[PDB]
Amino acid sequence: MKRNYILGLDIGITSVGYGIIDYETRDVIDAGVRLFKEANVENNEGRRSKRGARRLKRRRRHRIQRVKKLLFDYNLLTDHSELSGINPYEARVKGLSQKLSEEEFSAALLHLAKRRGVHNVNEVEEDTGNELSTKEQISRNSKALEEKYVAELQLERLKKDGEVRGSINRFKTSDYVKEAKQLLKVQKAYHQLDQSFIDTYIDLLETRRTYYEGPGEGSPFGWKDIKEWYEMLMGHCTYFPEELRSVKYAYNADLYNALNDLNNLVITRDENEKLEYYEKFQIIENVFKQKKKPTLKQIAKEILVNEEDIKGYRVTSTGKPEFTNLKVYHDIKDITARKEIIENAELLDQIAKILTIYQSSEDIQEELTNLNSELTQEEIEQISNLKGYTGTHNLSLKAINLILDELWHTNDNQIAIFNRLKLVPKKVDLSQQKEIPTTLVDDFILSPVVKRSFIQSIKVINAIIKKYGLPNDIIIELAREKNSKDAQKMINEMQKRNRQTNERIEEIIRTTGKENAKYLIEKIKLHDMQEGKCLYSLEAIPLEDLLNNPFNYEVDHIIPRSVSFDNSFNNKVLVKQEENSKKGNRTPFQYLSSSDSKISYETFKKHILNLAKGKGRISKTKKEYLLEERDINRFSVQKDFINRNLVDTRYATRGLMNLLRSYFRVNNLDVKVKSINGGFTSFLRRKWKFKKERNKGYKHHAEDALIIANADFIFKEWKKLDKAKKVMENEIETEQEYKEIFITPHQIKHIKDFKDYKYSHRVDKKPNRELINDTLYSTRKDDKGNTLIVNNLNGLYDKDNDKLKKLINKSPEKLLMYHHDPQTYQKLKLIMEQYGDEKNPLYKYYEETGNYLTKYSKKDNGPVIKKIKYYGNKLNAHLDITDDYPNSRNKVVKLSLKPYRFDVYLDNGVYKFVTVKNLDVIKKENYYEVNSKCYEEAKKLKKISNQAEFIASFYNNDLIKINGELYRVIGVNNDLLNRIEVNMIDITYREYLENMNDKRPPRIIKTIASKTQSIKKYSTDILGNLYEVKSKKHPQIIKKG
Amino acid sequence: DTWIVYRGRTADMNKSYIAEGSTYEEVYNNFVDKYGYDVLDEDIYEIQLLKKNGENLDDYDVDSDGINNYDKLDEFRESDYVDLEDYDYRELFENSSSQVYYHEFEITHE
RNA sequence: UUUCUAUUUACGUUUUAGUACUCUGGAAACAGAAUCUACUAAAACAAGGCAAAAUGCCGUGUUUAUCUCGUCAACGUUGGCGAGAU
Repeated sequence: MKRNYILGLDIGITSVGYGIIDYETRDVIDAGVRLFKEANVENNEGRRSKRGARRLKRRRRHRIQRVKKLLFDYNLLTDHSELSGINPYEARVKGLSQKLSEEEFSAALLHLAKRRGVHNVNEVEEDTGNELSTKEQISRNSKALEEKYVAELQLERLKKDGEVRGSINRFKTSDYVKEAKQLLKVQKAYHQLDQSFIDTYIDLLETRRTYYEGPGEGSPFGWKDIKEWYEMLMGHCTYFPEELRSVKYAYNADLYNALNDLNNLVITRDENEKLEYYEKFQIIENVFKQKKKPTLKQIAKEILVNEEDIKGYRVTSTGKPEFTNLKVYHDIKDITARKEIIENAELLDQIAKILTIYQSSEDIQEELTNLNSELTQEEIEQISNLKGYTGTHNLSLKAINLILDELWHTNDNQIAIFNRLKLVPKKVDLSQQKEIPTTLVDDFILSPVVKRSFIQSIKVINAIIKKYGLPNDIIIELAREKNSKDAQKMINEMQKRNRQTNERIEEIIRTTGKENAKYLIEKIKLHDMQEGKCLYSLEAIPLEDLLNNPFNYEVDHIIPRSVSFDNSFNNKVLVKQEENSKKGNRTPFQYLSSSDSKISYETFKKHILNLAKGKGRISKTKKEYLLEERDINRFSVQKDFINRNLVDTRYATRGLMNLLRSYFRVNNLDVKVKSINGGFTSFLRRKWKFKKERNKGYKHHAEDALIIANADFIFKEWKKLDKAKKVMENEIETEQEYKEIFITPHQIKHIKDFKDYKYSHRVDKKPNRELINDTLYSTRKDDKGNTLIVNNLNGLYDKDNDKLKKLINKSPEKLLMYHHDPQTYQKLKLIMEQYGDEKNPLYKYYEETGNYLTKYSKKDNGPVIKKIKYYGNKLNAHLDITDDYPNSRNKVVKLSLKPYRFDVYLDNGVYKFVTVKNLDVIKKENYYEVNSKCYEEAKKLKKISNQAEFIASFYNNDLIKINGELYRVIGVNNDLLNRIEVNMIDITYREYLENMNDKRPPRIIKTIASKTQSIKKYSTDILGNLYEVKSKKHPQIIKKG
Repeated sequence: DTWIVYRGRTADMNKSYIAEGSTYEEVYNNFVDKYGYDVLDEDIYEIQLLKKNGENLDDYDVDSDGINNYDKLDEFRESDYVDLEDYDYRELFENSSSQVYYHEFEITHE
């Protein structure tokens, strides 16, 4: 119904937790968490790389087919002719002279066509695992091909080295074209050829689709012409719809980023701390046009002030000050320095766009040539070889100019410019839409994990709005981890840091001889960081007195928590009780200025600066907090502290906040949405003592969310921070007041006691997900009549691979060699026995004899042996593709048929199920339909009668209820044995085992074949309500897809 | 301290699977979480455990699907098995060719 | 903040065919046998679905409770629409 409530979100990487809090009574209407499999860039890299292959294979087959059709036209190739025996390499060399028979000629042309070779030498996109780069390989081949054509080099390699294929046969298309025309000029004198045929064949040989032409007609991933190419590569700007987004390395956008940094810088001087228009122009010109990489010292020298007074700039990971440089402008000045080029913003922009979109240098030089500029021909050739310009989607140029104008005139930053101008996304009209539209999340450039999390969170918001009405306030937390590969790296690093601190504590314990260190960890961490020096009075502090008299020292906060909002060790220090009492709720600047301190401010600053550099014991923010000369009473300074410590600033959170604010503003809904920093929720978890454990399952992602919502209620019951809310949703107090405001654990036990934490998982009905694992294992037939898969041993000569050894000693009869070729087994065995001590006897044999294990021969002319094949295991499930490979004496199979869904039937009182495998979902146009014949065959294979009643059909993650215990299906394990796989709904089983320290295997596998009293289907909405689902009486055949 | 990164390419060298962790055991645990449990050959962890304890694989009906006699496997699990030694999770990854045909492990010490 | 696409090369897993290998009959021409180990050509490379001599085109990613009402669309079931319920 209509109930005022605060909504809180915990937007993780693999979950989105939601919580509802009563506006009045701190109550909890409903909590929960939506789940989803972690999005990964890899999968999409999968579909794309494969698509890229299918296309290469299709183009190769089409070129072969077109050449074959062309040669039918001239009667050179006919169906009766046999091309089986002709050798391609020997025919190309002969035909470079003499004459070729009609067959040999056909073989040779078809042969060059199958392999044209690369065209743009650097165009290749591949790793250097082959140990020879593509460009170096072509360079060596060209150095070898001065007087010899391609065929000659390949034939010479086959006769001398014995091989042609491999990584040595990477060539360039020009040599192939030269060979083709050279052979054709000779062979046209004997056969009926015309210049039209010659041109057609050469075209077919060197033809290729440029990166700006795309696929042909009718493709969903294509474009009609090059204007549409710009539109697709750039996209329409969300801020101004009709204008297209510009490139990022372009000069105007470089100026915008650089001006952001310049505006952010704070310089302690008699003038304003923020630089004004004229000196901003002076600094930008001098620094960013005379020096390639700007540094802070250069700025300090040009404004002739102390570098010590400059604060508030981005820093690299290594601590070096970072300033974004006009890379394109300096790159221009490197080659040419004329005035006519460097002071033309439009020319520099167009140059940048061309370099960024046009990968090939030949296209770049042509496009600058078509641009009627002052560039000269000699300069264009040099400029065309510029690199590193690789950013495609960036704020539109028309908006960039508007932001740059405001930046030049005023000292503001981008966020407040956006708020002032009230720039609103216009790609989708927010007025007409009934609910928040998930389309807008596509445009902001966010990693796929964050995109999926945002879409799920928006759907959760839509569901909650539809259920409990309009939310008075929404609080959104995006979690710190970008992706899982970072959650582990961070957890590992934190574990290592925890271990080093534990080691310091243990070393102290032995020397001290007391257990006081057990509760003194916070102070002892501070002591060595301050090197036993009271930062407020410089007096030396012995480490022993800290343990003996812990009350003589206290953990004071550098900045009052009423404004700093920071509770990290960076904002903590060990000080004399008298020092802390005298300091009060103020800043160290005015206190060291005051006579209370027994040291002067300048000496304090000198000690702090030298200490910060030495031993890396003072963090970057710690010295800024210590040396914060600006008065905290100023509204701008309190706002700055709130933003750096309480308001998230990462692009992702901002974009989501801006989208939600725009949606609520357009529809005129009085909904305040606000963000919370990642460390703030950790602190509020610590001070309310809710951190008992992190393995209670997924309910953790819910509980944190609840706390997030509670933050709102503690930002409106107290007027002292109320203004701060107005800052964060768009007096000065001591630390005990801060503790009174936040520590108070009243009505927070509700989070401890709430047990009805609804959970939900994302069903994955998508068809065509994957079909068969790809490794076309061959098979053989053994004596007992079975069929065995023949896995192949590879990399035998490598130092660490000992498989051959283990197999030889344990089971020789498994190597195919044992029976089909015995002598060679004898040679391998004699080698294994003599050098058996080494992990890899073959490597040790190579290290002393320098010969690979050759096949046994009477003349010792045998070939090398690099792959030995062996019988492996028996065959149970297989997609037999033997029909594709013609006349195959032995079967060819693929394994691991990935199941799509399974349907449960109740026949004669017993429950069975038929597995609709993904291979049985054929695709016709838009609809995806279950192959009726294969489905019927599978149904009959399970011994299912025709009157069997239909109960349900389960996809992935649909909730099942077997004998009364709810579970979520992951997929059927083995269909023949009637085994399905379920992981518990609340906590992943792997965790359920650790909270009991059991060692049972990690995947619950349950059996539906018999003794299964009930198999019902339960389903859960995005929020998480559990509603038993009564399904239809015929299994679904057509999914719209 | 050591970081081991598993780069596994599918047979065509086209689709690439990559996981990383502190001890090889961590590599297997991440690869079965991030890229699913059937990317490696079916039932490889069990097959290696049975082989290390010393049981005859044929009795349990080893198949491409792997242990097919679940009843007996459960009995072996009941007996105190001898656990894997974190030097054989490498073997678990290099004896699977169903999808990850080419497996190359890089070990960084720092 | 770094996603989404685009073109291309070499490889690579597999079968068949050929040339080497191994073996037997055997003076062997060769006949075979074995299909093991190397090359070499051609073919297939997620099941398949369109299209129709085209510098041809889709198929492993995003979006997903279920049931329902009606509305509309594809085509009876799916949509999509909306409005509910569970």
